[PDB]
Amino acid sequence: MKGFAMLSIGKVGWIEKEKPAPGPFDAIVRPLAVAPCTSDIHTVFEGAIGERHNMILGHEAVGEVVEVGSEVKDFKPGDRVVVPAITPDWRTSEVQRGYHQHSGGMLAGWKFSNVKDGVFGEFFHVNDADMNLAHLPKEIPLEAAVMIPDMMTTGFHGAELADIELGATVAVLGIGPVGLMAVAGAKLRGAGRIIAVGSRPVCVDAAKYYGATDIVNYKDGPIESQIMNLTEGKGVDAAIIAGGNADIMATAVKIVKPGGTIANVNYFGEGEVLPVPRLEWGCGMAHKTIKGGLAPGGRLRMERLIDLVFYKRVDPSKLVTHVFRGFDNIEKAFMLMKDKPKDLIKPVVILA
Amino acid sequence: MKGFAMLSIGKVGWIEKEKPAPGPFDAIVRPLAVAPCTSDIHTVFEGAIGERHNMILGHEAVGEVVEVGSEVKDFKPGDRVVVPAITPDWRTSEVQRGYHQHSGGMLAGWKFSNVKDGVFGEFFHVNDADMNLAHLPKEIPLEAAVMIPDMMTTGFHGAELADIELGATVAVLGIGPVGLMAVAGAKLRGAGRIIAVGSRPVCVDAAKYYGATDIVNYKDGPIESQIMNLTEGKGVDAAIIAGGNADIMATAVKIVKPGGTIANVNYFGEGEVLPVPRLEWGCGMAHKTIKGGLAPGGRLRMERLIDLVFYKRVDPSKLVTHVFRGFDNIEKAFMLMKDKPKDLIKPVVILA
Amino acid sequence: MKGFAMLSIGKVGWIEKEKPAPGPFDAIVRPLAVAPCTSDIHTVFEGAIGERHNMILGHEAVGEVVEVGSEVKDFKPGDRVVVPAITPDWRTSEVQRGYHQHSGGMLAGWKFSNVKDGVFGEFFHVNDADMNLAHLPKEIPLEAAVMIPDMMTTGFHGAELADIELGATVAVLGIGPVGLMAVAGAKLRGAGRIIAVGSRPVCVDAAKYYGATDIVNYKDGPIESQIMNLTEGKGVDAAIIAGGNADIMATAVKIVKPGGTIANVNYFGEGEVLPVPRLEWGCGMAHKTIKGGLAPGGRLRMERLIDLVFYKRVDPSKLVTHVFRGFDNIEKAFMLMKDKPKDLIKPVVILA
Amino acid sequence: MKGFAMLSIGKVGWIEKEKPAPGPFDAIVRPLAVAPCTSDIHTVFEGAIGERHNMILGHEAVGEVVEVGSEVKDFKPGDRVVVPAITPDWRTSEVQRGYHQHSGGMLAGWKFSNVKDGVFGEFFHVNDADMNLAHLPKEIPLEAAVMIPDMMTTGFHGAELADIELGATVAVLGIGPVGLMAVAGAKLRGAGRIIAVGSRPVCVDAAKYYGATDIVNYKDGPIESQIMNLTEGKGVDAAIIAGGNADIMATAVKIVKPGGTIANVNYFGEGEVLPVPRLEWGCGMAHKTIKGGLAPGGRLRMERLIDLVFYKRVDPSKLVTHVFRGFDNIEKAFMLMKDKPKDLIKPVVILA
Ligand SMILES: NC(=O)c1ccc[n+]([C@@H]2O[C@H](COP(=O)([O-])OP(=O)(O)OC[C@H]3O[C@@H](n4cnc5c(N)ncnc54)[C@H](OP(=O)(O)O)[C@@H]3O)[C@@H](O)[C@H]2O)c1
Ligand SMILES: NC(=O)c1ccc[n+]([C@@H]2O[C@H](COP(=O)([O-])OP(=O)(O)OC[C@H]3O[C@@H](n4cnc5c(N)ncnc54)[C@H](OP(=O)(O)O)[C@@H]3O)[C@@H](O)[C@H]2O)c1
Ligand SMILES: NC(=O)c1ccc[n+]([C@@H]2O[C@H](COP(=O)([O-])OP(=O)(O)OC[C@H]3O[C@@H](n4cnc5c(N)ncnc54)[C@H](OP(=O)(O)O)[C@@H]3O)[C@@H](O)[C@H]2O)c1
Ligand SMILES: NC(=O)c1ccc[n+]([C@@H]2O[C@H](COP(=O)([O-])OP(=O)(O)OC[C@H]3O[C@@H](n4cnc5c(N)ncnc54)[C@H](OP(=O)(O)O)[C@@H]3O)[C@@H](O)[C@H]2O)c1
Ligand SMILES: [Zn+2]
Ligand SMILES: [Zn+2]
Ligand SMILES: [Zn+2]
Ligand SMILES: [Zn+2]
Repeated sequence: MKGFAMLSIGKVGWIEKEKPAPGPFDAIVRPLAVAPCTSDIHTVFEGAIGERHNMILGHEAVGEVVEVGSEVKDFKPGDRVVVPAITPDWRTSEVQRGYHQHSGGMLAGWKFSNVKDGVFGEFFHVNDADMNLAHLPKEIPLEAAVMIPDMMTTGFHGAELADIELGATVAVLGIGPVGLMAVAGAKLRGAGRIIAVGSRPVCVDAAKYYGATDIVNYKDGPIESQIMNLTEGKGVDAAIIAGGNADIMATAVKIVKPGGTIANVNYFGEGEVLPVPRLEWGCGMAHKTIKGGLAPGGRLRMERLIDLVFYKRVDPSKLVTHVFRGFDNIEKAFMLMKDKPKDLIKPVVILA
Repeated sequence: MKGFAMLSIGKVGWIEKEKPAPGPFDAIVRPLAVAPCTSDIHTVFEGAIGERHNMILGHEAVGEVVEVGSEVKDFKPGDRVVVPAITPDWRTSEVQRGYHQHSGGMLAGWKFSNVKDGVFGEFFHVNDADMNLAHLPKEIPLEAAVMIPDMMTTGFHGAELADIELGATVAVLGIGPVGLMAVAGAKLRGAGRIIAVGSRPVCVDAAKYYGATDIVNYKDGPIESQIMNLTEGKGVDAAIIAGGNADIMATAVKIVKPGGTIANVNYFGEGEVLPVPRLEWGCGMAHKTIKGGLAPGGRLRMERLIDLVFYKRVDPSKLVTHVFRGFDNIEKAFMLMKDKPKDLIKPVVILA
Repeated sequence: MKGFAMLSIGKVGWIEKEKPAPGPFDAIVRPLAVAPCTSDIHTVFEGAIGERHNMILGHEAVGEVVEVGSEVKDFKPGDRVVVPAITPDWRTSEVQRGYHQHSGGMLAGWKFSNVKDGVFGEFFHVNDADMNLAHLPKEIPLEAAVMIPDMMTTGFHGAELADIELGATVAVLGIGPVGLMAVAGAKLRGAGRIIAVGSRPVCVDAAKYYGATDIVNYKDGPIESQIMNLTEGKGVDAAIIAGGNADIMATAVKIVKPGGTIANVNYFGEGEVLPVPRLEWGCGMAHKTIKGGLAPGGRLRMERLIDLVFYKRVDPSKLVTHVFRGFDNIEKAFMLMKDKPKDLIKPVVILA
Repeated sequence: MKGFAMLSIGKVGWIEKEKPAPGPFDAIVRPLAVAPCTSDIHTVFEGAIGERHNMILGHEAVGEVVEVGSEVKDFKPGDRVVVPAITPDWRTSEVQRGYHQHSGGMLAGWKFSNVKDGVFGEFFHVNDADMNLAHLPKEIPLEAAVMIPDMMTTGFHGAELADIELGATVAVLGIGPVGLMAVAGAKLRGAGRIIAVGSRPVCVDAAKYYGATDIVNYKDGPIESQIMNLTEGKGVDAAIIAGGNADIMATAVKIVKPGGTIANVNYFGEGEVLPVPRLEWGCGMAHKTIKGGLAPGGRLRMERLIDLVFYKRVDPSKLVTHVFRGFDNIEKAFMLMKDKPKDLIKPVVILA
C-alpha cells in the first residue's frame, strides 16, 4: 500500500493508498520490474497535461498476476505478464474507428500515470486483463522485457508511421531509449541508410548497434545542412522525431524530401505551437505528410513485440544501462530521469 | 507574340516574346479558354516563391494543338485538348517514387507561371504532349472544361488526401473555387455530413449545390467553437483546408477528432511558420495526420476528371460566375482576382 | 415464443423457443421490420456453411429495445434501433488486428442465422448493445432503415474493397440488392463509368437509378466480350462481384486490367474451388488483387450508413419491391427469396 | 554477335544476330556477369507465354556500358551498372496509374527474354538508360550484384505484397532463390516467426541464414496440417508463394488466418486455373486478400536494393552455389536450371 506518486506539479514523493480491487474483467498485478520514463518528467515538472494530485507514477512494468476478476479467462494468479503502457477500454467508438490509443478521448488509452495510478507501487490495477495483458515467455529476461511496454512500442510505432519503403534513407531525430528503438524499428522496416541524430556517446554506440549507418552531432553545425550534405541535397525519405524541442519539427520538415514522411512520437511538453516551415513544406504543397501518434498498447501489441524479442529480431537489453533493486530505488531511478547521467540510457528496478 | 506577364514582384503587364518552339515530344497550343488563379496573385504580389522577371502568367487553359514534335503520337494539329496545370517531366526519379508533382524538384511538376511561361499568350509550350494532354470531348463546354486543369484536380486532391471513409463527417475550410470542388470531392468520396466554412453568399449557394450540409460563417464566432457545437464536442473526421491565412492550420487541428486527417491544398504565401497547436495535436500523439499536396496533373488525371464530368458526377460550370471574351480581357480577369468581388467565384476568358 | 427457423438442411418451419434474456451488456429487441436474405437460402437449401438445428433465421432487422442489461448505458427500453447483421464480440484478438467480422473465428462476427438465433422471432438478443446497436432517426422510414443492416453495408463494402480512384471505370457483376448497393457504393467512391451486369428489368432500372452508366446483359452474350468492347480492350479498373456461380471469379479476372482489383462480396455456396484463370491473372504476376469480405457491422458502421441515408447520399428505398404486414408473412417473404420472381429485389415485413 | 537463344518451344541453342544499336535514350551494355532464371525454363520448355523464335534468353545481368544515345545523361561507356530484369517504357498510362511492370500491357515492363532479346549475348540493349540502369558501387562483388536484378526484387516484392506487420508470423512456400529472398524480405519487414517450406538441404540452410525460424518439409506430411500444428490452429498472418504447382494457391489460402494476405510472386507455367478453395476462403468472405505481382524494376528499385546490400542489410551471395566463367558456360548454367541438382540454388557466369 505504498507508492511513489506525483503530489503536484514540481513535487513528488511516496504516499499511502488503498490496494486496488479488480473488477470482474480486471487483474491486480504486483510488479517484478519497472522503469521510469521521460514522460513522467514532462507531466510532473512541466505540467504538460495539467495538474495532478497524489497520482502514483510509472507505466512500464513486467509483473505477476495476484488476483483476477470472475470473468478473466486467460490469466491466473501467479502468471508473469508484460503490461503495456497503453491499456485502453476496448469497448468505445474510437476502437471501432481503429484508434484504441484514444479510446474514450484524446490519449485516453494511456491510463497509467495520466488518469490512473501507475505501476510504482506494491500492486497496481490492469483493466480488461484478457485484452491488456500478455504472457511473458520464460526465455526473456526481466530487464529486456520491461523495455517492451513503452520504449519498444513507441520506437517501433515511429518507424511504422514513417511508411518506410525497402532501401529508403531514414533519419532518426533523437537517440534516447525511444529513438534507439526507432533506429531498430527502421531497420525492421527494411531501411537502408539510417542517419541518427544525437550527442551522448553511450546513445551513439547503441544507435550503431541497432543499425545506424551515420551519426549526426550538432557540434559539427546545424543538423539540417549537415544531413543535406550527407544526402547531396536530396534529403531523407523519412524523419522520425524521438526527442528535442518544438523547433525539431521544423528541422524534420527541412530534411525530408518531397513526398516523404515526418513521423513523430515525441511528447512535447512546452510551447504553444509546433512550427511547420512554410517554404520547406512547399508553401502547403510538398506532400511532406506529418504524423504524430501515441504508442499502441494492448495484448496483441505486446505479443507481437514479444515474438520480435523471442526470435532475436531486436535485443532491447542494450537500452538498460542501470539496474537498481528494491522499491526504495524507484525514487532514485525516477530522479535519474530528471537529470540524466552521461552513461545512462534507461534504468530498471528489479523487485522480485 | 504578346502575353500578359509578371514583370517583377508586384508589377504585371504585357510583354513581347518569341513564339515558343517544340521539341520532338512537345506541342504548341493556342488557347481557346483560359482562367486566372489565386496562386498567381500569391507569386506576383506576395513573392511567395521568389522573384521573377518577364514570366507569362496563367496555368488553366483549354486549347487547340497547332504544332507537334516529330515524336508526338496521340495529338495532331486541330485537336481540342484540356491542358493540366501540372505538366511534369515524366522521366525522373520522383516519378519512379510516385510523386510526379515534384518531378525535378519541389513543386517542379507545376511549370506554367512557376518556372515557365504560362498560358496567357497567343501560344504556349506543352512538354510531352502524349503524357500531359487529354482530348476534350465535344459534349463538355469550354467553361466547364477550363475548371478541370486546376480547380477540380486541386479540390478533388484535398478530398483524396483526407482519407474519407463512407459516411464520415468532413469540414471544408474555404469555399472559393478550390474549396467548392473539395466539397464536391468530399461527396464523391462518400462523405456524410459536409460542413463548409465561408461567408460570401455566392459561395455559400454553390457549397450547398456541391454537397455541403452545414454552413459555418465566422460571424457567429470562432470557427472552432462553432464546429464543436455542431458535432457535440466530437469534431470532424477530416478537414480540407482550401483557403485562409497560416492560422487556419491551427483551426483545422482543433476541429479534427483524434485519428482524423488534415488535408491541405491551400497555397500559403505569407508567414514563415504554419502553427500546429501543441495541446490540440495531442502534444505530438493525437494521430492527427497532416497532409499538404500540389494537385496532380498529366494526361491520366485529366482523362479521369473528364469522365467525372462526362458521366455527370460533377458539374463545374457553377464555379463560372464571369465570362469575358478576347485576349485583351485576360488582364481584366487577373486583376479581378486580387480583389474578389462578392459575386465572384471564378472568371473565364473565351478567346475563339 | 414463435420463430421461423431452419429445422435442418433443406427444411424450414415455425418452432417454439424461450424468449432470450440479456446479459449485463446485452439487449433484447422486438422487431419492427425484417427482411430475408439470399444468404439464408445458401445456408438452408445449399448447406453452404453446414448443418444447423432449430436456428431462427434472418439477420436484417430494425426493432424496438424492450430490455437491456445492467451495464447497458446508451440504449433504453423503447428506443428504436438499427441492428447490424454483424454483431461481433468486441473483446477478441481479431478486433485488435482490425477484423471484427471474424471476431472469434472466420465469419464469427456474423451471429444471426449463422451461429445464433436470428431476428425472425417475437424477440431476439443483441450481444453488447452499446457496441452493436444504433439509434434510428425518426426521419428514416422502416423500409429504408432495414436495408442498412446488410444490403447497404455489404454492397458498400464491395466498393470499399475495390480501392476505387476518382473517375475510374468500375464493373459490378450481379445487380441484386447487394449489387445495386455496390453500384451506389462505387458512385460514392467517385467512379466515372459504372458497368452493371444483369438481366432482370427491375434490377436494371434500379442499377440505372443508383448510377450505372452501362448495362450488360449476361443472357445477351459473353460478359467478357461485351465489357472488352465497351472498354476498347482496356478492361475495367475494378470489378465488384455481387452474385453468380464460382466461375464469375474467372469472369472478373478476365475483365479487370493489370493493377486493378477484384472485390468479392458474393457468398459462394457451391463448388470446391473458385477458379482464377492463370493466363489472365498474368501467370500469377498481373497485380490483379482479389479481395473477398464479410460486410462490416457494429454501431459505428450503422451510424455512418444512417448518415448517408439522412443526408440523402443514398436512398435504399428503391430496393424494396414487396412490403408485407404481419408475423406470419415472414414465411411468405422468405419463400419469395427462394423463388426469386422477375419483379423481386428485396421484400420487407412490417410488424409495427 | 553470338547469343544463347530460345529457337522455339522446347529447344535452345547459340545463334548469330546483329549487335544492337541504341536509340537516343538507350544504352548498349556488355555483360560482366549473368545468371539464368527458372522463369526462362517455364518459357522455353512449358511455353507459358507462347512461342518465340530466335529470342536471346536471360534477364539477369551486371554489365559495362559500351555505347549510349545522344540523350543519355547519367551513364557513359565504361560505367559498371546493375541492369534490372524489368526495364519498362516509362512514358505510358500504366506508369501514370502506378504500375510500371505493365507499361504497354500485361507483363510488358518485363522485356528481356519476354518480348526482347535478353542478356545472354555479347552485348544487349537497355531501353531508356537514365531511367532503367543503376550504377554499381565497387564495394559489391559481381556475383552478389547479379542477384539484385531479379531474385532480390522479386522475393522482396513478395514481402511487400504480403503487407507484413511488426511481429507477424509469415510462411514462405518454396525456398529456391526467389523464396529465400522472400524470407529475407519478410525479415526486412519486421516479421517475427518465419516458417519456410522446402526440402533441399542447401535451401534449408540458406533459409535459416536469411531468417527462417521453422522449416516444413513437404515430406513429413501435408504442408497445411504441419503449419496448423505450428500455429496452434491459428494460421499465419501472411503467406508468400514462391514455388509449387497451381495447388499451392489452395495451400496458401488454407494456412492464412482471416484478414491475412496471400502474396504470390510465383510464375505459374501450367494449368488452366489456380484453385481458390471456397470453404477456407470463407465462401468469399474471409478477408484473405490474394495478390500476385511481377517484380518492380527500373533505376530507383535497383538503387534502393543496392543500398540494402551496401549497408549490409542483406547478403545475397549465399544464393550463389555455382560460379563458372566463360561465355560458353552460359549454356552449362542454363541447363543446371532445367535439371536442378540438389546442391543448386543459383548459378552465375563471370565474363570479365
Ligand atoms: N508517443 C509515446 O507513446 C511516447 C512514449 C514514451 C516517451 N515519449 C516521449 O518521446 C520522447 C523520447 O523519449 P526518451 O525517453 O528517449 O527521451 P530522452 O532520453 O531525453 O531522448 C531525447 C533525445 O533527444 C536529443 N536531443 C536534444 N536536443 C536535440 C536536438 N535539437 N536535436 C536532436 N536531438 C536532440 C537528445 O540527444 P542527447 O541527449 O544525446 O544530447 C536525446 O537523445 C520523450 O519526450 C518522451 O516523453 C513518447
Ligand atoms: N495545391 C494546389 O494545387 C492549388 C491550386 C490552386 C489554388 N491553390 C490555392 O488554395 C487556395 C484556394 O484557392 P481559391 O481560388 O478558392 O481562393 P479564394 O477565392 O480566395 O477562397 C479562399 C476561401 O477562404 C475563405 N477565408 C478567408 N479567411 C478565412 C478564415 N480565417 N478562415 C476560413 N476561411 C477563410 C474565404 O472566405 P470568403 O472569401 O467567402 O470571405 C474563401 O472562401 C488559394 O490560396 C490557392 O492559391 C492551390
Ligand atoms: N459479404 C456479405 O456480407 C453478404 C451479405 C449479403 C449477401 N451476400 C451474398 O452476395 C450475393 C448477393 O446477394 P443478393 O440478394 O443481391 O442476390 P441476387 O438477387 O440473387 O443477385 C444475383 C445477381 O447475380 C446475377 N447472376 C446470376 N448469374 C450470373 C452470371 N453468370 N453472370 C452475371 N450475373 C449473374 C443475377 O442475375 P439476375 O438479375 O437475372 O437475377 C443477379 O443480378 C448473395 O449470394 C448473398 O448470399 C453476402
Ligand atoms: N514475380 C517475378 O517477378 C518472378 C521473378 C523470378 C522468378 N519467378 C518465378 O518464381 C518462382 C520461384 O523461382 P525459383 O528460382 O526460386 O525456382 P525454384 O528453385 O524451383 O523454387 C521452387 C521451390 O518451391 C518448392 N516446391 C515445389 N513444389 C512445392 C510444393 N507443392 N509445395 C511447397 N514447395 C514446393 C521447391 O521444393 P525443393 O526445395 O525440393 O526444390 C523449391 O523449394 C519460379 O517459378 C520463377 O519462374 C517470378
Ligand atoms: Zn513513457
Ligand atoms: Zn492555380
Ligand atoms: Zn444477408
Ligand atoms: Zn527471372
